[PDB]
Amino acid sequence: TLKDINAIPDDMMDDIYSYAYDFYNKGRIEEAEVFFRFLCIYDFYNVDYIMGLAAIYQIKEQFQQAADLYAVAFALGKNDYTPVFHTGQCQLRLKAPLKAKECFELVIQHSNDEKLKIKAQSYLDAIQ
Amino acid sequence: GSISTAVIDAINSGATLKDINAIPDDMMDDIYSYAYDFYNKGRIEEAEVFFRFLCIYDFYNVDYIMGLAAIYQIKEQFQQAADLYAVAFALGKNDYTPVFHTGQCQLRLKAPLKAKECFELVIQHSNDEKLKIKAQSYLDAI
Ligand SMILES: [Cl-]
Ligand SMILES: [Cl-]
Ligand SMILES: [Mg+2]
Ligand SMILES: [Mg+2]
Repeated sequence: TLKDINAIPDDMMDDIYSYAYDFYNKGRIEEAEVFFRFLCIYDFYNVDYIMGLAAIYQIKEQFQQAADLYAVAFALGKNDYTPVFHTGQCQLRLKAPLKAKECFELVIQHSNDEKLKIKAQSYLDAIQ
Repeated sequence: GSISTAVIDAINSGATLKDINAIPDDMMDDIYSYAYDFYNKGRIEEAEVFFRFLCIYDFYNVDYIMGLAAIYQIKEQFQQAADLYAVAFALGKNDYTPVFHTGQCQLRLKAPLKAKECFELVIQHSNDEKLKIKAQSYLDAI
């Protein structure tokens, strides 16, 4: 891939990732999508690039598409449950509350991120 | 590999073969059977092709991912195996078997603290008592 051969310098890739988030934060979702797709073409194996594109799909209400990428991101990161938390959100929106409950429960049981667990527990408290 | 394909599919966000139900479940079941027929006879390279085929069609399938991850582990492609076992756990959050295998792979990748995390998770959360003994044997070695 382009990343394998260092086709673009590291600092310029950092810049592009930051610009992608600038677009996302100012609600320029179409431009952010182009940029996060560019990043994931450059390095499909970069968990934070994948999370950025998954965030785009989630904000576009493409919830299964986001959940799919969140599964890959979780797998590649191994011990970061943030993608599992966002998967739970996606499953709620897909009307799959038992799958969502499983996700938030997994965050509670495995995550060492205390702030993330507070958010997961709030979701669990509301699930019927 | 199988992960690259999944990510490329997600980027391009077009229609996939599965989107149009190009291969029915019954034929997928058959191809999976043939993959294990190859695997069990030692025809690992042909089994790998068949599991790669199943994972192109239906990547988000725990049984297909686990079959392919086992092949990479036996071939000592431990990073590819670890990544796929991690996908398998994501896809089946109540089976700690792929977490145990991820731990074995991490040990071979010289990542003992990652391995220890995996085996500790098995001990604390799995109800598979024999799997817990296996995980503990690795922890005792670390
Ligand atoms: Cl459900
Ligand atoms: Cl791959
Ligand atoms: Mg799709
Ligand atoms: Mg127990």
